[PDB]
Amino acid sequence: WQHGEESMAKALVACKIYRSMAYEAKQSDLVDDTSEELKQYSNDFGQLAVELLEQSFRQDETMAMKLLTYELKNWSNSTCLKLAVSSRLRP
Amino acid sequence: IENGVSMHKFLTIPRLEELYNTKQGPTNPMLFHLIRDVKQGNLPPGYKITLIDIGLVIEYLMGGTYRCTYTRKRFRLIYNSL
Amino acid sequence: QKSWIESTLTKRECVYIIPSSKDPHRCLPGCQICQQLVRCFCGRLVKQHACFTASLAMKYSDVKLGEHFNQAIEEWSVEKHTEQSPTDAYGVINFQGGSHSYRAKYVRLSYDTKPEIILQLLLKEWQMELPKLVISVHGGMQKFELHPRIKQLLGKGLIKAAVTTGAWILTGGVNTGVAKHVGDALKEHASRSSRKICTIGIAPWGVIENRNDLVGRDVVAPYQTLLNPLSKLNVLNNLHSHFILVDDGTVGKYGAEVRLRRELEKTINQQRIHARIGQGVPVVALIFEGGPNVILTVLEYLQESPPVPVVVCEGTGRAADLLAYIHKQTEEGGNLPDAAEPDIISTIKKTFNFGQSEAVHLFQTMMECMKKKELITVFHIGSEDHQDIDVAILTALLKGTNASAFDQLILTLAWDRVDIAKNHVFVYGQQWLVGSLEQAMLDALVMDRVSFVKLLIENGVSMHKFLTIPRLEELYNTKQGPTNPMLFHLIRDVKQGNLPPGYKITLIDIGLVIEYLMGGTYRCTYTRKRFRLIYNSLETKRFPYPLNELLIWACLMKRQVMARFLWQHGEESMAKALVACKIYRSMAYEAKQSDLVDDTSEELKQYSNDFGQLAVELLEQSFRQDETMAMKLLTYELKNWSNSTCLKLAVSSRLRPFVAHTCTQMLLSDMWMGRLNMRKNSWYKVILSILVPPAILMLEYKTKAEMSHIPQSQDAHQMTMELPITRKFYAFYHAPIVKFWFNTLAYLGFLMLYTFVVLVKMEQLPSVQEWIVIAYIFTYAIEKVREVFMSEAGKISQKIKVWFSDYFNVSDTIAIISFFVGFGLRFGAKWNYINAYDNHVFVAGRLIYCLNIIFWYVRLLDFLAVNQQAGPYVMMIGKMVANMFYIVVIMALVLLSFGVPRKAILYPHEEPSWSLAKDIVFHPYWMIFGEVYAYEIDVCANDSTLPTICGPGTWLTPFLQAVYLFVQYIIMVNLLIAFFNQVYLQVKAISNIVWKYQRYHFIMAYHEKPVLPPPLIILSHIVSLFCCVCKGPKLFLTEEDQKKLHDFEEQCVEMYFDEKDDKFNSGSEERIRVTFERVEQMSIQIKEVGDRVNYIKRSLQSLDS
Amino acid sequence: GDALKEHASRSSRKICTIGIAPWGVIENRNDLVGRDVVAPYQTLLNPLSKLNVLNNLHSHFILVDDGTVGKYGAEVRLRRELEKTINQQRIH
Ligand SMILES: CCCCCCCC/C=C/CCCCCCCC(=O)O[C@@H](COC(=O)CCCCCCCCCCCCCCC)COP(=O)([O-])OCC[N+](C)(C)C
Ligand SMILES: CCCCCCCC/C=C/CCCCCCCC(=O)O[C@@H](COC(=O)CCCCCCCCCCCCCCC)COP(=O)([O-])OCC[N+](C)(C)C
Ligand SMILES: CCCCCCCC/C=C/CCCCCCCC(=O)O[C@@H](COC(=O)CCCCCCCCCCCCCCC)COP(=O)([O-])OCC[N+](C)(C)C
Ligand SMILES: CCCCCCCC/C=C\CCCCCCCC(=O)O[C@@H](COC(=O)CCCCCCCCCCCCCCC)COP(=O)([O-])OCC[N+](C)(C)C
Ligand SMILES: CCCCCCCC/C=C\CCCCCCCC(=O)O[C@@H](COC(=O)CCCCCCCCCCCCCCC)COP(=O)([O-])OCC[N+](C)(C)C
Ligand SMILES: CCCCCCCC/C=C\CCCCCCCC(=O)O[C@@H](COC(=O)CCCCCCCCCCCCCCC)COP(=O)([O-])OCC[N+](C)(C)C
Ligand SMILES: CCCCCCCC/C=C\CCCCCCCC(=O)O[C@@H](COC(=O)CCCCCCCCCCCCCCC)COP(=O)([O-])OCC[N+](C)(C)C
Ligand SMILES: CCCCCCCC/C=C\CCCCCCCC(=O)O[C@@H](COC(=O)CCCCCCCCCCCCCCC)COP(=O)([O-])OCC[N+](C)(C)C
Ligand SMILES: CCCCCCCC/C=C\CCCCCCCC(=O)O[C@@H](COC(=O)CCCCCCCCCCCCCCC)COP(=O)([O-])OCC[N+](C)(C)C
Ligand SMILES: C[C@@H]1CC[C@@]2(OC1)O[C@H]1C[C@H]3[C@@H]4CC=C5C[C@@H](OCCC(CO)CO)CC[C@]5(C)[C@H]4CC[C@]3(C)[C@H]1[C@@H]2C
Ligand SMILES: C[C@@H]1CC[C@@]2(OC1)O[C@H]1C[C@H]3[C@@H]4CC=C5C[C@@H](OCCC(CO)CO)CC[C@]5(C)[C@H]4CC[C@]3(C)[C@H]1[C@@H]2C
Ligand SMILES: CC(C)CCC[C@@H](C)[C@H]1CC[C@H]2[C@@H]3CC=C4C[C@@H](O)CC[C@]4(C)[C@H]3CC[C@]12C
Repeated sequence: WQHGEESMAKALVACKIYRSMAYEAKQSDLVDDTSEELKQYSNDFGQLAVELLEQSFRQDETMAMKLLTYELKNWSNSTCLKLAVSSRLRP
Repeated sequence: IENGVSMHKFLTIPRLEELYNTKQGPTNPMLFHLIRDVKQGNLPPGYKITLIDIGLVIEYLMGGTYRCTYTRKRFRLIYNSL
Repeated sequence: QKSWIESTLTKRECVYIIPSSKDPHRCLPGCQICQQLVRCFCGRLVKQHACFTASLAMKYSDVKLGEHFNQAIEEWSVEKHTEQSPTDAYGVINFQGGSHSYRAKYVRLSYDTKPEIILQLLLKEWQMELPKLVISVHGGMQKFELHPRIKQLLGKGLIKAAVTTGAWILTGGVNTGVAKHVGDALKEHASRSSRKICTIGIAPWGVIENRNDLVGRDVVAPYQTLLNPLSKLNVLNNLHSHFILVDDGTVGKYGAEVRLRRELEKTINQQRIHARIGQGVPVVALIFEGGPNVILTVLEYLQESPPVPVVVCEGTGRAADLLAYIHKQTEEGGNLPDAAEPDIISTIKKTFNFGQSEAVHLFQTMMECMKKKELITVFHIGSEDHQDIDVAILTALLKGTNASAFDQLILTLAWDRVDIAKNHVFVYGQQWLVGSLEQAMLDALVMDRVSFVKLLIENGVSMHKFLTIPRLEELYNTKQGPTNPMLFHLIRDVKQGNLPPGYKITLIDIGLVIEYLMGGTYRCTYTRKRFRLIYNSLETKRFPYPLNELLIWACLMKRQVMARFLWQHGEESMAKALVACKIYRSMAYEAKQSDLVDDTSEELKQYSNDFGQLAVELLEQSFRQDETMAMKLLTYELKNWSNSTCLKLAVSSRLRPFVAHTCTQMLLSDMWMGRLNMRKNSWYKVILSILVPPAILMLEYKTKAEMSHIPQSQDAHQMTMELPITRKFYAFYHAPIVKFWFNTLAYLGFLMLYTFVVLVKMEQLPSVQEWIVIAYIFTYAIEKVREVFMSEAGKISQKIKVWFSDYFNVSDTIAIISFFVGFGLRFGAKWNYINAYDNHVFVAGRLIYCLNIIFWYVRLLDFLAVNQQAGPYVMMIGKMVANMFYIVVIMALVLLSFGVPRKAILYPHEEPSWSLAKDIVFHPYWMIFGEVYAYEIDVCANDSTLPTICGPGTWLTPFLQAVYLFVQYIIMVNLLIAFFNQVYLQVKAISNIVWKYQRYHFIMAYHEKPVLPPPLIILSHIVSLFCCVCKGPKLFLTEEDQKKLHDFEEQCVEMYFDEKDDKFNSGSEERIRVTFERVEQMSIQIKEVGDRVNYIKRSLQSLDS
Repeated sequence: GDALKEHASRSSRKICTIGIAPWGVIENRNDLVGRDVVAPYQTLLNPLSKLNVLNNLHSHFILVDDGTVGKYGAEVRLRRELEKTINQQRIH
């Protein structure tokens, strides 16, 4: 994650990928297990996206708002905000 | 990555497709269940994993109306071609 | 094309073919090997050029005839055959590596690119802000290597020196040489960490391997970072942020930058270094391992346009270290030991194979270098001289340019290096002509560098002779340095919101800003009559107390670190801190009010509370020494601060920890009593003495000595000067405690009568009781008019908005207005004589009184709020009622959710009627209070009280009401109670501070009221009117006492400052991280000694070898 | 005087410190002239003034106006006599 670009987006996708697998474990309820491990992995990346927002907002408030709303185009033409609402990532 | 490697010229389709479908090393029992559902809950007993069937996993995990770049028209063709 | 690089700047193309090293060899037929390797004196192949005009030789033969006389072959020159044809390499590199990207920029250009456009590329195009230092690095051009100690120490110093001065390092940009080792040092030291050491490499284009990659328009240049040693040409060092690359028009050739690199430096040391400062940007030059040309260019600095110093370090390699040798053994005039050239020329032949006669020339030129050693600097890294290359670098630019000590400070001031200034510029035995110090201080203050101001104040400067009217007026009106966007808005409003587009700022217009910020009726010393004249007119312009006027400046311009510093200096410390709290607090409001482009209010809010606590902590200190003197400090006129008072100032800022401090409280208690000694008397003896005046002469009064700390009136002062009987009554009826319990008893007797009037019938004319009521209310009103007009503010529209900003003054206005509507109807009615309550004008009058009286019972909560125990409960009730709005809206919704279906089910034949509005609220509201209307719920039951509204659907109403009460009586009432329970706990946590703060306005009110209460008060108004028509508290201190107070100030002003440092030194975890700081010098030096102990023991056996 | 400065002897404390000098020498003596005043001793370290800069840490300055200026040794006895009538009173 540290490497490349689109850091804030990659962190809010990851939070969504882990959070859904953390649900399908508790849903599928088969031989599989290890969901609260996934729950933690989502909240790990989730805080990373929040701490990048903080940083980016303390520099220029106006540009940070634009970061929450530009189309991504590597991520199904979605938005970092829209992704964070999917994960119910409240902070 | 510090000593001359670049991920740009090193991520080819057979390679990263390999890197998905290896039980060598820390392995997930969940992904093989995820590929089950999206593949109609029907596995060939061997069943090499493509990049394609993964794209349908993400579209199920990301939810809503997400469209992975692994299920697109261009990619789906050049994959078969290559 | 919007690509100024592409437009104005240009590249170079070999547009002609001159076979170089054309030696026909293998593969018998000529053309094949005459087409295999035929380089040019440009450096490329004819087949590698092709260049749209060089392709015309690939097909035929080299762009020339055949043999083509060798008298003419040699004649290349980039002047002759090279066409410019814009650049194609203005991208941005993405050097891949560690857990980051080391992004950098570049450009191609020619060796004769103008020195001004290269600047217009660095600053204008690349946004790079002009430096205050340049480090021209000229060392080894091959892969030289060093050892660990020098690897770290030299690294830090070179880095740190660039950190402080925001410098621009200059290298070749190639990781075979200095650039590798320059760049490395940045890597480990974390110079990037919320920071940038701007770093640039002037290289040539043709060499840098994968140059063809970087080709192309603006792109994320995928420079591949391959360390493949096959590519000797070079790997661009991936730490340098910028790469100017001299596309001279050659490839494989070297030395395209040697002049340009210098010329750029020449036109870097030719611009100003922050306009307040007038100097050229100084330029050092350093030397690492280095070759014979690296020593050669030292002779190109020492004897060059404005002399450029040299910082050859010790211990690096062949060049940098050898120049220390010739430095060391040779005198200040370069006087060699005569056997030097007879044994150094071995060193040259030892280090280099440069030769012997060659080597003789080297040392000879190397002394031609060393003819002036006042200007070079051997950083003796061994023996730790300057202890980082930095201190030698910066010092090197302050010695050897025949510069003056003012010209030496002024540079240190520009750099943020006091340590350089105090240790070198402020050296024993220095000149400092007349106003050099003074000119530096006008520079240090406007630039907001306290640490130089602090130093200068210690090193001969005095603010007393340095604050002149043009000067401090200058110091206001400078956008150089940290600038306030708020003050220019403040000057707008006070200047009618009209700006001349230029509009130089005066001292005068500022005075109107302070009078707007301090508020009320403050009068700055800049708007006075004398000052306003001498200003226009203009020796005497030296400001009797300058440190007062600069503290205003630093605060009006949000220069806290300057404000907080200047506050320490001078006198009137406690006052200056309570003004500052007021200035910032008002700007912190006008930001949130003006709400324009401006911002940064919570920063001001914090600045106010910073100074506020300072005034509180001085009060503490001053009170723990002598309680009585501290009280006098809260009440002496200031006379530099609009004849105000430190207490009065702190009330303006609503600075509660100061007013709720036990010093003020003990003083507020002493003003409450007056000349009554209530520690001996009691409040029941005061009440008795009001109702029985002769007991007044039985009470224990006070002298002048135990009343000297108390601010008194002119009279209360004077009546004590000249204890007889008439003076014993004057002491009693003029105390605030008496005026309270004398208005309180009249107010209680007012309500007893006014209660009697509403409960007893009214005949046509008022009774004696009702007249006494009307008299109270009438005069009570006049009393309220006066305390508006005789308020503290000056603008009537602000005397008004403050008074109506209290709950009980709004209620009294309604209670007074509503009473005389009632009196006018009660009295102006035509009596009926058959029955009083048939005339509806008389009834409306009586019914207004009976509701009017509720205002007057509730005004008693204001009397009770005076008590320390009751007042917190009056605060609660208001906060409960004010903030329960939204729970009660839900409750009213739940109510109609039930009341409307019930009325609709039970009463289905209803025409529209006003009763429908009553019957949907009435019974559902009384349910809230536990009335379930038990015999009305089921209306078809035998025990029903409503057997007639039985009908279809009525069986639904029990189910409805069961749900309603569960929701209403249990959920919603206890949700409201839960809210109220938290209000309770919140108020009790703050109740005592707020009570203590409100004693001030309370006690000062009853210091200004008349001595007669509202029925009899009219005589006090009359006498206090015809006095003025015909014709407040001050601490009167004699000069003998007024003097000692100032002595008590300074002593306690002093003892405070000393204390804070002393406790702060000790600390708790500070001490633990002061230990950890000490854990290094031990570990270093336990490695110092521990390095030698192995050097010791090897000796001992070698001495016995 | 220096040693008092760094050591923070002032810190909630006073080391009482006195300098018996002569009046005539101390440069800017003419400044200190005048009745009870905040003597604006300017602290100029200008080395032109050899005569002396009063060290700014000593709290008290008895200055022997013997009736000379540029002369030296006005205190040599007085300084001692003060000490003689300091070692002549009781010690609590
Ligand atoms: C910043 C300040 C802060 C402090 C606040 C202070 C401000 C307080 C402000 C107070 C304002 C009070 C306004 C009163 C208006 C009365 C209206 C009314 O109903 O009139 C009635 C009588 O009108 C008359 O003129 C006859 C009654 C005699 C005059 C008594 C009212 C004036 C007293 C004023 C004393 C002012 C007190 C203040 C003194 C300083 C009209 O009705 P009617 O004629 O009865 O009807 C006739 C019908 N019929 C013929 C069928 C019978
Ligand atoms: C700030 C706090 C709350 C918000 C403020 C706003 C509150 C909203 C206020 C709403 C008021 C209701 C409308 C009143 C108008 C209708 C009355 C009328 O004209 O007729 C009735 C008389 O009425 C009376 O005699 C007075 C009855 C008033 C009851 C108010 C108290 C109940 C609680 C209310 C508090 C709930 C608060 C909810 C909080 C949980 C009778 O009908 P009629 O046609 O006259 O019949 C004549 C024949 N007869 C003589 C046989 C009868
Ligand atoms: C716990 C204790 C209760 C026992 C439990 C078992 C339920 C027992 C219930 C059984 C339902 C059968 C009883 C009604 C039959 C008609 C009788 C009658 O006179 O009705 C009267 C009203 O009432 C009605 O007309 C209907 C009342 C239905 C209320 C039951 C709701 C479900 C209760 C919970 C379900 C339980 C399980 C779920 C619990 C989680 C008719 O009218 P009136 O009011 O006389 O007056 C109107 C005018 N008149 C006089 C002209 C007519
Ligand atoms: C403004 C409030 C302040 C506090 C209270 C102040 C007043 C407290 C003092 C007393 C309260 C009671 C007042 C007297 C009532 C007399 C009753 C009457 O009508 O006639 C009577 C006598 O009446 C007289 O003798 C006339 C008195 C002249 C006015 C006196 C004003 C003094 C107070 C000026 C203000 C300054 C003093 C205070 C300064 C702090 C005969 O009685 P009755 O009629 O058989 O009985 C009444 C019953 N009834 C209504 C059923 C008929
Ligand atoms: C004869 C009998 C017949 C006549 C009967 C008349 C009926 C009686 C009528 C009214 C009650 C009498 C007193 C007036 C109310 C208090 C005003 C107030 O809150 O002032 C305060 C604020 O002021 C404001 O905030 C200004 C705007 C008002 C706020 C909304 C509530 C009041 C509006 C009306 C709503 C009810 C409708 C009533 C109006 C028609 C100033 O006080 P403070 O100490 O600064 O505290 C404020 C702190 N705070 C700002 C942070 C909160
Ligand atoms: C800010 C100032 C506001 C108010 C200013 C002043 C307003 C002036 C107001 C009134 C003056 C009008 C005088 C009378 C007019 C003609 C009618 C008449 O004479 O008789 C009629 C009176 O009818 C009524 O309704 C009388 C009551 C009206 C006042 C209501 C309260 C207003 C104040 C609210 C409080 C405000 C508090 C605000 C505090 C901030 C009927 O009576 P009758 O003749 O006996 O009946 C004949 C019929 N019969 C044969 C069937 C019996
Ligand atoms: C005719 C009946 C009237 C009497 C009512 C009897 C009932 C009980 C009544 C009241 C108890 C309170 C009285 C004694 C308080 C003394 C001490 C005190 O609190 O001091 C305070 C002042 O004093 C006040 O603030 C008291 C307020 C007096 C007005 C009372 C109106 C409400 C009661 C009316 C009735 C409504 C309820 C219905 C009942 C009819 C604080 O001020 P201070 O300057 O700090 O004080 C001295 C200095 N020291 C304290 C720091 C040392
Ligand atoms: C005849 C009938 C019986 C009479 C009843 C007895 C008389 C009534 C009793 C108590 C009256 C209130 C006491 C005030 C105490 C002082 C408060 C104060 O200074 O400021 C407060 C505001 O103040 C308000 O909000 C005032 C309250 C609004 C009007 C009261 C209506 C009462 C009924 C409504 C209920 C009925 C609803 C439902 C009905 C259906 C402060 O509030 P804050 O902003 O959070 O704090 C800021 C602090 N500050 C003070 C420094 C600014
Ligand atoms: C039978 C019980 C079934 C089992 C019970 C359980 C099933 C519950 C369902 C229903 C309960 C039974 C209703 C029958 C009423 C019989 C009485 C009757 O006819 O009354 C009247 C008509 O009454 C109606 O027409 C009622 C119509 C239904 C209203 C909608 C209910 C929705 C409940 C929402 C559900 C949410 C539940 C809570 C959610 C958590 C007429 O007869 P009367 O009263 O004599 O009036 C006088 C007649 N006269 C004009 C001739 C003079
Ligand atoms: C708030 C203020 C407190 C003080 C005060 O004002 C209000 O309170 C008032 C109440 C008045 C009394 C009420 C009623 C009567 C009864 C009547 O006689 C009845 C018949 C008899 C036959 O045998 C049996 O009782 C005589 C007069 C008297 C006593 C009043 C006197 C004045 C008084 C004390 C007033 C006093 C000035
Ligand atoms: C969001 C909230 C939803 C509920 C609610 O608030 C808002 O919606 C309001 C609408 C109101 C009604 C409007 C019109 C009339 C007509 C009038 O008829 C004349 C009388 C006649 C005498 O005979 C003339 O001669 C009688 C009153 C009535 C029915 C109102 C009652 C209260 C109601 C229901 C209010 C209720 C509290
Ligand atoms: C709507 C009209 C016609 C009917 C009567 C309205 C009622 C609600 C009015 C009449 C008298 C009013 C009271 C008059 C006096 C005060 C004192 C004040 O400090 C708070 C409000 C309070 C307590 C009022 C509350 C509302 C009140 C009780």
